[PDB]
Order: sequence, then C-alpha cells, then structure tokens
Amino acid sequence: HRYRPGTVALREIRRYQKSTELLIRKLPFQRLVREIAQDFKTDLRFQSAAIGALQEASEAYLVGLFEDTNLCAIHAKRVTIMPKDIQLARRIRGERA
Amino acid sequence: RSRKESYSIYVYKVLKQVHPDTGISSKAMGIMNSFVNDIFERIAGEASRLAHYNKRSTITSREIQTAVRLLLPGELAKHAVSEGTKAVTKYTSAK
Amino acid sequence: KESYSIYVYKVLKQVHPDTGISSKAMGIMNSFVNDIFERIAGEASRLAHYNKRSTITSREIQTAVRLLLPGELAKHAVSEGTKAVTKYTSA
Amino acid sequence: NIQGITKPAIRRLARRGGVKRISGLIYEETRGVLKVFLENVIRDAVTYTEHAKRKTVTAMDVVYALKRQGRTLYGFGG
Amino acid sequence: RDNIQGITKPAIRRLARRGGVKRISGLIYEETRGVLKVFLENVIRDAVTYTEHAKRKTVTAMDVVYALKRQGRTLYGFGG
Amino acid sequence: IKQKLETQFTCLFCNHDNSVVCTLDKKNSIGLLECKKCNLSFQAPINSLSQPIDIYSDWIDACE
Amino acid sequence: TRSSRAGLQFPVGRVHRLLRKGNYSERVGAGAPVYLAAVLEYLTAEILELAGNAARDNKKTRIIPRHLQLAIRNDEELNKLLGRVTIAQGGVLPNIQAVLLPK
Amino acid sequence: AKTRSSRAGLQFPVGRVHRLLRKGNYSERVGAGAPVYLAAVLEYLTAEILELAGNAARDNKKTRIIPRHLQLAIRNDEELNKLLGRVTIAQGGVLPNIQAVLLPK
DNA sequence: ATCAGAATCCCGGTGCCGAGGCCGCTCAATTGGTCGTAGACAGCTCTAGCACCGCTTAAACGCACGTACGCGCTGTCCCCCGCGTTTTAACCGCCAAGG
DNA sequence: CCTTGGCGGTTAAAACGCGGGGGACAGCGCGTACGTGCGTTTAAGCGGTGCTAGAGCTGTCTACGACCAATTGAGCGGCCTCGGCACCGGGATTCTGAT
Ligand SMILES: [Zn+2]
Repeated sequence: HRYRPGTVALREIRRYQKSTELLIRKLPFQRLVREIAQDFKTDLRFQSAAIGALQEASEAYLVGLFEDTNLCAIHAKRVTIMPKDIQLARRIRGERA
Repeated sequence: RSRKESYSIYVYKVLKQVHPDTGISSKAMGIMNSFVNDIFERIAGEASRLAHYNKRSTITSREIQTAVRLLLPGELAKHAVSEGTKAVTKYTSAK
Repeated sequence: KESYSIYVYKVLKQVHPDTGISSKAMGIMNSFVNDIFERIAGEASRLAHYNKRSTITSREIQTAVRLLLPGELAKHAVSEGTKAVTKYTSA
Repeated sequence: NIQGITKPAIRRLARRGGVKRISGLIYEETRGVLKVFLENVIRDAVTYTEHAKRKTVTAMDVVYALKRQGRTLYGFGG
Repeated sequence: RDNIQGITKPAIRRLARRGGVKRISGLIYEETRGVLKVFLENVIRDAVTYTEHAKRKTVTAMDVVYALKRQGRTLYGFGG
Repeated sequence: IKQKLETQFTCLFCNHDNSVVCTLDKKNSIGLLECKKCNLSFQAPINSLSQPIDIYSDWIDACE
Repeated sequence: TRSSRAGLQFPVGRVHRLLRKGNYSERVGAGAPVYLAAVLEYLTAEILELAGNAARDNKKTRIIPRHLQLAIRNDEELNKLLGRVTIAQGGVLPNIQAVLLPK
Repeated sequence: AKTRSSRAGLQFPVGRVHRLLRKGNYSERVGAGAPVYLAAVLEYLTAEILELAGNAARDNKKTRIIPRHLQLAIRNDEELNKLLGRVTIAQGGVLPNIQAVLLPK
C-alpha cells in the first residue's frame, strides 16, 4: 500500500546522521574536479588523498550551509526550501557581494 | 630514508594514563597531531604579535600564559594556566 | 615614527594632481598599507616554512600576491612588479 | 560536466543536513555555488603547486589553501 | 550600574534607520542591549588582557586595535 | 570514439622523447597534444584524415 | 630529559627546536617550552577525556573520529574554540527541528 | 642614481622594507629582488585604489578625500570589496540600500 | 484505541586486519663550558586622565490617538514523495581483420 | 594458427510517472500593537580648572641565553599477533498507518 509523505525522509535523516561516510561517490566527483582544475592549469595530476580531502571539505561545507538555509526556511513560516533562501544565507555570510 | 615526525607516542602515553582500557584508530591519532599543530601555531603567532606589540624579542613563560588566556575561553584557560604554573614550579624548583 | 604621507602625496599628484586629503584619511590609508604589508609578509613566511626555503626571493612574493588578491588586480600587480624588476635590473 | 551531480546526492546532502522538503531550482543553484567554491579552492591550490615547481598538487597544499580561506580541516596531515 | 539601561530607544531607532530598518517591534530593545553587552564583554576582556601583559595600568587605542584584529572584526583608522 | 595514442615525438619544450600523447576528437574536429613529462598542452583543428603526425606538424609551425 | 625533570609527558627540546626554526623570536628562554608543553598536555587530556566518555557512550573500545566530533560539538567552550574547525569523517549533531516533526 | 628608490624609479623606500623584513623575524635571510617587488606591488595598490578615491571624491565637488569617499569607492568596487570583506573603515557607514518595497508607489 | 505489518534494533559469529607490542638502531637532547647584552630594575619628568561644576539646550519620556501591517483563518490548487518501472554509469570474453 | 582492435555483456544507483495529498499561496478581516505629535522634563554636552598617577622615558649589570664538543639512549623504521569491529542472519521489537 502507500505510505504517507514526510515520514521516510525523517527516518532516513535519523539514518544519515549516523555514518560519516562520503555521500558523493568518487569517479564523477573526480571528473568534475579534474574538469575544473584543467581550467587553471593543463596536464595536472592529483594525489588521491588530496581528492578525498576536497571531497570531505566540500560535503561538510554544503551540509552546514544547508543547515543554515533550513533554519532560514523554518523562520520563513514554511517547511520547503527555496533558492531565495540560499541567497539569503549567502548574503548573510558574504560570499557574493 | 628521510625521518618524518609525529606526536603519536606522547599523546598515546597520555591517553594510556587517563584511560588504560581504551584503544584508538590511527587516523584519529593523526587528527590529534594536527590538533597540536594548530593550537601551537595560533599560540606562536600570538607570541610573535606579543613580541612586536612589546618591541621585545625574548620569550619567557609569562608571554605563553598571556597568550593562552588570550586564545582560549576562560574556565578551561584558567585550569590550563594552573597546570602549567604548577609544572613551572615543579621543574624550576629543582634543576 | 614615520608614516607614509608624502609618498601618498606623490602618488596622488601622479594620479589626480588637483586633490586634497584630510588627516584621518591619511591615517586610514596607512592603516590599510600596514595591514596589506603584514598579510603578504606573513603569507610569504608561510611559503618559506611550508616549502623549507631558508630565504625569500621575488618569486615567493609573486605567488603570494596571487594567493591574496583576485584576478585582475593580481595580473596587473604581477605586471607592475616584473616591470619594476626589469628597470631596476637594467640599472 | 557539472551535471554529474545527481539529484539524490544533493538530497542526501539535505538529509545529513537534516532537511525535509525540497523544491525544484535548488539543484542547479546548488551546483553553481559548489562550482564557485571549488573554483577559488583549486585556483589557489594550483597557485601553491605553481610555486612548488612540481606537476602534482600536494594534499598539503590543499590543506594550506583551506587554511588560507580560513577553512581549517584536520585529519590528513595539516 | 544601570548604564545598560542608558541605551535609549531613539538611539536604537537611529541605528535602525542608518541600518535601513523601517518598522520596529517593541520586543527588540533589551535583546539588542544584551547582544551589545556580550560583544563588548569579549572585546574589553581581550583588550585588558593585552594591557595586563603590557604592565601599564592604562589601555591604549593601539591595544583595542590589536585585540579586535585578534577577533577578526578588524577595524582601521587609528593605526595598529 | 576518441583516440588516445602514444607517439615517438619529442616535446618541443622539455625535450623528453617518446612522451607526447595525441588525443584526436573527430566528432568535434579537435586534436590535442599532451606531454607526459612537463605537462604542456597544444590544441589544433583536425579533419577526418589526420594522424598524430599531422597535429605534431602543426605544433612545430605554431612555435616558429 | 627535561620533561621527566619537569615530570611531564611532552618532549621539551623538540619544542625548543621548533620555536627556533619557526622564526618565532630572536632568542628563546629557558622554561617557556615547558609551560607550552604543559598547556598542550592539559588540552589534549581534556579533549581525549571527553572522547573517552564518548566511547563509553557507544560502548566502543577504539576511538573513531565520530566520537571526536561529537565530543567537540557537545561541550560549550571547546566548540566555541573549534568553531572554524572541521574533521574528515566528522558528521554533525544528530539534530531535528521538532517543528518539522509530524503531528 | 645613489638611492635604490631612484634606481627603481619608484616612490617607496626599499631599504625600509628590507629592514622591516629583517626586523620582522620573517625569514632568516632576505634577497635583493623581493623587497623591490613587494614595494612595487604596494605602490600599484596605492595608485589603483586612489583612482577610485579620486573619482569618488570628485563626485561631490570636494577637493579633499573623506573616509566616506573611501568606503564608497571600496564598496563600489568588486575586487576591493571582496578584498575588504572583514574590514571596516572608521567614519565609514554603508551604501544607500533603499529596498524597492519602501518607496511610496 | 488497535491490528498487521514494514522498519529498525540488537545478538551470536567469524574473519581478517591493522593496532599495538616489540626490537634493534643514531641522531638530536643532553651536559658542560664560555661570552654578552636585553632586560629587570632604579629612577626623572611632564601629560593626561580624572573629577567637578556652571551654563545651554537639544534631546528623551509620557501620553493621545488613530490605524494598519501581523496575524489567525480560509479555500484552494499544485506539484514533490514515493513507489514503481525501466535504464544507463561501469567492466569482462569470443569475433574476423592484421602480421 | 596466433596475437591485436574493436564490439557487445550483468548490476546498481539513476532517471521517468503519476497522483495526490499535504503543503504553499492569495484572500479576508480584524485588531491590537505602534508610528506620530506635543508638550513636558532632563540629562548630556561644552568649557574651564585643579590636577596628579603614572606612563613615558633613561643609565646599568647580570644571568640567562647563544653557542660548542661528547654521548647516548630515547625515538624511530621495520616485523609480527590477535582480538575488535564489519557485516550477516535471527529474531524481536517498535512505528505507522488503515482500521
Ligand atoms: Zn613537454
């Protein structure tokens, strides 16, 4: 039969607050990073541990920025995220002018 | 073979002191080594600023004390100052 | 205890040569200059200790200016620095 | 390219963040901000390796570039 | 004593207007006072500690400059 | 499908021989020379008839 | 060793060496590295003591880094210290806004 | 040219900077080209920002640069604003940020 | 409430692997001895931080009073959750052109 | 007959899909907190004035620190063991919704 929405998401929130393993798996992330660096310097190799470092820092970064964005939306008398929420959080932190 | 550094055995002994029945992972030992690195670096940078805002180039323990209670928050800092001061007394009282 | 006042006057006469300035404007400018100098110099010292090089040449200064300032400013600054290196090296 | 980021990946990012309900334009906005983040990071990382005169970016340089953006990360010898 | 209550509502108004804030709620002022107070607590603690090692019973502008650079809220203008 | 080929050409800059790799993308008519040593890269247009000696020839003329 | 002569656990002279090669001053005093080493010693004692309690919670014997991140994120002054600090295999607080819990 | 400043054709004292490096506890030794290089970078930064200072002060028919001019010229720049993000000027204030929801329509 | 049944927790189990013991080195901590000036300290001098008050006045406080955004409610309409259905990002073994 | 360049495989997170249901958004109506003025009260600000800790500043002597040969064993690179978790099936339990 059909389950009622919202439940499975929070249950897997309780599941995904447990294992600190990396969410984005390796190969596509590596290709994206390689396609990026190339724009700064051609023919550049990467130490795989450095790639794991980039992966870790990126994922924790985005998770924390999500936390602030989520609390913005909770303040915004809503439950669902919006892109304007990300703009608000970034405008508070000061990445963009 | 170039000889590399770690602080693993020292804090390893300290861990064995405070918890005899406790194991540890290797990566976490590296994390603690990086921890000591970071705290040491912030302290030393505050020491260099202590020098240049005091126009002096000698480093004594007094500067280390004022550096620690500049960086660390109060209660933790005062306990650490107590530990360091009692160690200063126990060492310099003897040779 | 020297400030950089007439240096600012000569830069100003080289750019907008009909322009005055207040005292505290000069103070903020020298605050600015000291901050920038300290940030670059400390970053160069990080270059040395992260690279085990017992002194610092101009190449370290170039890469540190890259590390601090973003693109357009960085490229024009590298250009001006190398031009100064050139004219001082020629004589 | 940038489209190697899957939708359930950013969903899992919401989950470890603990976020419940998801809109639409979130995905492309996420990829953009992630891109600019990695742009600044890997730019000054390759700047470090440029000074290194070597053809592989060190993990050390990655760590120090994170320090340069005030994003100090332990764990990997820093 | 009670100079925390020396903070006036029209000053908070003026700060909101240069801050660009249009509409002011009434439950704001003492919260503002508390945040301002904790701010200045950490500031003057660090400045006085810098002067503690200075071995001079008077704190200078330079001291406060150095201390606020330590917080990373770094302000120019007065040299340091 | 792209062609990744090793060659016995000498890099015009680092002078290491047998260290130039040629990537010929015929779907977009873009050929790419790469040095396995010093890490430089040179790009040039290719047709359907081209071979690693065709773009390596274009690289010699692009320098001189 | 001066550390034993200070009755402590961190090597003094290594730190005295690193203070020299750090360009940290021109001259280096006698007992300043002893004081700094003791500071380090009490810091790591407190941190890993809370980590030991964290392992007591999960009934784990070997320390995983998740224990470390949790013990950082629980205590107040430590978390205000390491605010700009993240750790690989870190994770975050198991935390749920109850306004998003269903009714 | 006796002085190195005249030998560089610049406006800053180089041996000043070299002594600053020596009385810095920065490195152990300091070469000959680095202080010249850094001083040239400084001189470029001064001239570059003073350009925006000159235009921003000329915006108000005033010969003298005020701090408000400097803050305006910084915030009207992009690279300098992301440069000076954690930075505050004395007597600065901020930009005119009038939101569109506020004007009487 | 209330039962059926998904979802998760939690208990032996075994396996395997790296943490930790361990052990033989050698290079920096040590130990001891020798110049030296940086600074701990004594002391001189004049500035400036402090306290106080009288006079001026503009700035705050209280209230009178309307009023209009904040908010609780409502209906509504739509578009993400989710579960189902393919389906395509990664690697494994005989062909039929070469040599 | 034997050794290459292509030419096709099972599997597991990944892209459609519908439907709908619950959550986002416009309206509705009030209403009660809050702008605004006006008069009334107040404290701040400014200008002198004493005015003194005490910082600001200057000789000086020392001891602790900079620096140099032995020494040496602790700290470090390599080897080797076992029980600590990683997962797996059992089984039990607890959410969750339809009832
Ligand atoms: Zn090459």
